[PDB]
Amino acid sequence: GGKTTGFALIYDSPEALKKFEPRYRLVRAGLAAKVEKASRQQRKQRKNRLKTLRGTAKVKGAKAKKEK
Amino acid sequence: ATELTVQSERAFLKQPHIFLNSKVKVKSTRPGKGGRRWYKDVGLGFKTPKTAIEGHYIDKKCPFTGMVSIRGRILTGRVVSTKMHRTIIIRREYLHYIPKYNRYEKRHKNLAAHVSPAFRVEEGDMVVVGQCRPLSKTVRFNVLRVLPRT
Amino acid sequence: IVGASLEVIKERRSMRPEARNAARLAAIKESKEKKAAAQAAKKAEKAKNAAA
Amino acid sequence: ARGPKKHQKRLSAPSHWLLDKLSGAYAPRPSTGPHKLRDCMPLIVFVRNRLKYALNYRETKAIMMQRLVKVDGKVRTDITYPAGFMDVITIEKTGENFRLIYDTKGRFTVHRITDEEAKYKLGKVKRVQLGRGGVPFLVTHDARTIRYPDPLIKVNDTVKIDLETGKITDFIKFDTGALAMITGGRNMGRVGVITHRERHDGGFGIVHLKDALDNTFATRESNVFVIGSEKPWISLPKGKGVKLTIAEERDQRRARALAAA
Amino acid sequence: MKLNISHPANGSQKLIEVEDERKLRHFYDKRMGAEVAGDPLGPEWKGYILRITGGNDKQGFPMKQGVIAPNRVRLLLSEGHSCYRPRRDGERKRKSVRGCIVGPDLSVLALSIVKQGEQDIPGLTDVVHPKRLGPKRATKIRRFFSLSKDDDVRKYVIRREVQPKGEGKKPYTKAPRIQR
RNA sequence: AAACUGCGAAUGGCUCAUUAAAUCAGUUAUCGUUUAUUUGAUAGUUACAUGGAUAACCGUGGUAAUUCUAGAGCU
RNA sequence: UCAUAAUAACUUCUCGAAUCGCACGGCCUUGCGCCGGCGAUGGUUCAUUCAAAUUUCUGCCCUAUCAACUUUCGACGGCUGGGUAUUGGCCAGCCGUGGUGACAACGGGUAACGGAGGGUUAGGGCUCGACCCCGGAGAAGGAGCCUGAGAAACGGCUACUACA
Ligand SMILES: [Mg+2]
Ligand SMILES: [Mg+2]
Ligand SMILES: [Mg+2]
Ligand SMILES: [Mg+2]
Ligand SMILES: [Mg+2]
Ligand SMILES: [Mg+2]
Ligand SMILES: [Mg+2]
Ligand SMILES: [Mg+2]
Ligand SMILES: [Mg+2]
Ligand SMILES: [Mg+2]
Ligand SMILES: [Mg+2]
Ligand SMILES: [Mg+2]
Repeated sequence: GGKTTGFALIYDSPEALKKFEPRYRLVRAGLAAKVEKASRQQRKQRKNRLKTLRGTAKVKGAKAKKEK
Repeated sequence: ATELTVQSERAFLKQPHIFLNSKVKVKSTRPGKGGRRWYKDVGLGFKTPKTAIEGHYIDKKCPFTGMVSIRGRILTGRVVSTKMHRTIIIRREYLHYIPKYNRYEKRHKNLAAHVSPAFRVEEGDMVVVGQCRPLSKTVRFNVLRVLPRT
Repeated sequence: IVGASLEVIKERRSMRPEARNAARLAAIKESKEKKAAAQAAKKAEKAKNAAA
Repeated sequence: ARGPKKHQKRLSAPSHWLLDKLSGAYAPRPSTGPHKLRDCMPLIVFVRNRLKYALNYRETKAIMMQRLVKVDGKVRTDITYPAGFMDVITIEKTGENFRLIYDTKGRFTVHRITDEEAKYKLGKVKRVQLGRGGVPFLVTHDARTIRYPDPLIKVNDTVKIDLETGKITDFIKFDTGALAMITGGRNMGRVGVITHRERHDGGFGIVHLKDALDNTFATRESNVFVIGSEKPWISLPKGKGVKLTIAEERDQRRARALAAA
Repeated sequence: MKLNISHPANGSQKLIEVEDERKLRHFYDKRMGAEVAGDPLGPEWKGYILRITGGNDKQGFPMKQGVIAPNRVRLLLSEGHSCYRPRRDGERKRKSVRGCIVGPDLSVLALSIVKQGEQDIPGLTDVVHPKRLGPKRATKIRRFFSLSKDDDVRKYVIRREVQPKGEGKKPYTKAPRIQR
């Protein structure tokens, strides 16, 4: 056929749009940019890998010099 | 029932929280208040037997002059064994329906109940029992009335 | 302690009580005019209330 | 099973929630509260599935975080809050109030109410006795406890609650000739007049009612909710709960259709 | 065989290596928490008395106060014990620890100075390490600087000057959040 | 950031080995008990503020080896 | 013998707030004086909710080449206590000799988790149901336990056997 049906949302203000409207549609429309992240498996690997360090896990190279 | 003596045991039998040795004597109509024998009524149109009010027996499982409340089902039956101490066995008969053959067959079950010294029960009699809290391994009912003999 | 040198800690702890008493009176006084200024500022709001 | 449950499977939810068997595997699982789990009206289902104000779950939970919706004059912020019979839900921004009441088919329906009448409730009393210190009190069906009540008030009656001060303005006795609505059983939505009551010693009595159209029905006392003697205090919904049979239901449906167009 | 010697007064610690056994003979058969004289250890230690604080075996297991044995024994360490940190409430794990009686088998001793001697140590008693921070409660501050009931304790508080990385502006001051 | 403290981790997901009045089903009772949480009521016999520890942290070690740990100095 | 009230006493013995965030206000004896709002987190008892554990009645396949079974060291009932969140032969002492069965007990088989239900049709039936819904049990095989309202838990611990 030649007819098409969809859904529409009309907002009072553009700021009200960004306050309640979901992000992925914003990416669809181009208003907002996409978020860059690593894959789900790599993120999962990192989180459990940091469970083996105790205190200030951000830098852990101080134990590399123990062997001399 | 037939009991020769009331105090024939190692310990002393008495109703709990019934004060019996007061210097001043006061006469009151209330059963338990004045210091004399205490008793209650179960309900459901069941009348307290006359022998209970003036009897001297001590029992903590009788629905009258006892600490047991009656709630649940009420059943009726025929006594088949009453030759042990303060407990009887009744026999109940019913009909089970087999759907395929469109006819019935007889079945039966055995039940254990506690009998108070107020009643006198002999073999082959109708009794009415009521549910109560677990009193033993296999005793959960108490006799309330003995129907007249044919 | 690292923040304060040994000379500082001894002198600070050993400040004379009479000097401390003067210090208290000095400290209280500026707060007292500042509180009076608080009533003067409240008068400033009172003037604003009169104006509108 | 090693503790209490916290998940509820779809296809096991109460029927009167009217949830589709497709589009997901789980259900809202209403949280604990003042109303029974079996017959309650979760706030998320009411806001999203009936009023159609919120499209899905994500903004549905946002709505309560903005504190826009309140029940009984007090704001609630949990999506699975158990609402129930006679409770009043108020949305000020749009400007209307709702009361949850069964329809004649046994499910909750939307019912506009006026603002002046939407500021009080009424509920059946469950137990009355004196508490600690000798102070008498009673508790109704919606977990409302009130101290120092009228001594003549007994159990199974109904009492009118102000909902702002919680004071006992008025009450209705439970006797023959009163107007009642059924709350449990297969007889969902019916309204009738008490004809006579028959009691059975040992529990589980039955009461006989009579409808305005000379219909007859009976129900347990635990399912009767008296709402007036005559001229019921609350405003009944459309149809007044008369339970027309299917023959006239189809006759009226075609009559109304032809009448409109 | 290493030695970890500490000076609590100066907040200074040092590590020494000892390979000659007859100097270490007088430590044998001593118990954890005891007092010993350091005179046989060397001439620079004359007038020193030391407290035995702990040690480690060659295998790496630590010494436990209260267990009398020269070998090592297995124990069911619960919560609150010394050499165990549980990972879950009420959890107990079986570990192996060495007794509190000193012997030739252990690899390193840890001990501290109790009384200062006439002689000085080249790398231990000549330096003092600053405490990182100071008191944080109002009562502690008052007791420390010996103030009275009303003396406006707010002014009297240690201040450490910190500066940003490279903004080029002047540094500012940071404060310890007086409690109570 | 790190760390103490609070809560959850006893829900979910998988399988059908054992089990013949046992499990289970419909129907009752708890006047015979425990109950986090949610909801509603409810408690008139130095004080302008009490006391010691501990984590994070600085710095020094042991074991080929683990989400192993010691003793010393702060809050 | 209920809810609740009163009296004489008792207790290694509880609770009755030394916690946190927003607002900037009002009095006269003008003191760095007094009073005052809304929330968060906690807290004794009652009520409610999600429940949980026990519990009444009736209902399960084939087999007699299974006809008598149960009580050594509880098998049936009575009493005094202990233990448990509570009842109870659940356990400890004393005293009676009971309980089930041809209306099929007891035992042996099951290529047996139970139910809602699937397949096949004149009607009556025969057969299947590990499997998306409800209930029960288990985490290689046995036992024991901490924390916690809730576990005899195994993506919790301890010990033995077999693998590794
Ligand atoms: Mg489960
Ligand atoms: Mg009842
Ligand atoms: Mg199988
Ligand atoms: Mg509360
Ligand atoms: Mg007993
Ligand atoms: Mg016989
Ligand atoms: Mg099997
Ligand atoms: Mg199945
Ligand atoms: Mg299990
Ligand atoms: Mg296990
Ligand atoms: Mg696993
Ligand atoms: Mg699991």
